[PDB]
Amino acid sequence: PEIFTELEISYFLLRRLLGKAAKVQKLSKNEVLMVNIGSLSTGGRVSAVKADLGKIVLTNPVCTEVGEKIALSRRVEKHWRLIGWGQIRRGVTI
Amino acid sequence: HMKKEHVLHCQFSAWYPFFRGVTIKSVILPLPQNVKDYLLDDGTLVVSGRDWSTATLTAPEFPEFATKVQEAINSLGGSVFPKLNWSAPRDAYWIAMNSSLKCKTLSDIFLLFKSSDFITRDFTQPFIHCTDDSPDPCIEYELVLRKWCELIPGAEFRCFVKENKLIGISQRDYTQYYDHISKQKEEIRRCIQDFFKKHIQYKFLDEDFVFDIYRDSRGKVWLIDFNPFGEVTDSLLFTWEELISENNLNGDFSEVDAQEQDSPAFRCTNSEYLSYRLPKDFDAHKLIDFLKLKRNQQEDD
Ligand SMILES: Nc1ncnc2c1ncn2[C@@H]1O[C@H](COP(=O)(O)OP(=O)(O)OP(=O)(O)O)[C@@H](O)[C@H]1O
Ligand SMILES: [Mg+2]
Repeated sequence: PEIFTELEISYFLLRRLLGKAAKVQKLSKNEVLMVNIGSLSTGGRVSAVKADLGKIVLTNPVCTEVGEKIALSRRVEKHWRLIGWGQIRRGVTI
Repeated sequence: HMKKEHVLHCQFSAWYPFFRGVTIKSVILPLPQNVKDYLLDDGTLVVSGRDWSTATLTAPEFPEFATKVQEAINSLGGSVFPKLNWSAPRDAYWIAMNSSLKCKTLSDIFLLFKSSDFITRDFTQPFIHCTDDSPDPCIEYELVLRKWCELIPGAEFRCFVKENKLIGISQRDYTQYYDHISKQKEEIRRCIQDFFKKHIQYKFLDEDFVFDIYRDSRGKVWLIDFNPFGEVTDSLLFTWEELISENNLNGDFSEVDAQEQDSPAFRCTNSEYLSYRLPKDFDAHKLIDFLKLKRNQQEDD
């Protein structure tokens, strides 16, 4: 386990939001998502997007490890709403 | 019976001119219309003025307001504690660098404000729990830049006043134990009563109100904020049912432990926040297992 500033993840988005709820938009660069990793949260600025892969630049470095699964939330109408989950593949450590 | 006028009086710009010498040095900046629209955006979060093998989002840029905020930050020492009219982004601590509310640029303030539901409440629900039929007044929103201070943990207390009478004092971080509070219990009680009698009593815009204080390393009491005497304010170790009741809040005690009755009730935590960093939908193992199940069901739907 190390301290990571960037994360390379494989993500899976939901079709629509929870709670006919609105659909979930695709990941866009420079949007900040809420990232729930284990027992702590942090922000993630999207910096690269593929169909199943992505890179997020953390707004606050956390302690985790490769293979740990994460939760993703997006600011929707001034509320943090769950949009999907991910799993850490690679990371930039400091 | 909390009215909308009581909420207006607790705005920072309403009471700061009258209590400037007993609180933290602060700068109040009116919020420009386009900056207010930015903080009210209903889309995903993009921070303004941040400076392999899809869409690239950019936030609006406010050059004239960024330099105006930066000049106020420099006049306060280079580090500030940001608030809006009433609230601080206390629930957005997790997203900021080093989990700190200390801000050095407007970008730090933007990341906190647009990630905070307390800030969203200041915009969207300013007059909640109000009981009067009066129409909602027009709020002129403002950015409050307060000089950053290294506060000592366990030295903040919330004080409740009813008809200009200090009826109770409560430890503010009422979910955390601090040993030095019970050892200094009588000295803290006296310093808050002298502070209220000299600087707070008969000087605020209402009879019933709440005010938070901080006692520094030299014993001096500082004012932090004014809060409404209503359900919008967390009563901490007290309940509002007994605060409105104006009863014997001290409780059942013997003559060997009780002090004078003129003193208010002083409650602190004896020997013995989580939904902030979680989403509105809110063990992460069961959560992601629940996410796999819902994603497969939404594919069918
Ligand atoms: N200038 C400051 N520098 C550093 N920390 C501060 C400063 N002012 C306040 N704090 C800390 O932040 C906390 C919140 O401050 P404040 O009382 O202004 O918040 P608030 O948004 O009005 O909250 P509440 O919902 O309790 O009314 C304080 O209890 C204190 O620990
Ligand atoms: Mg307050």
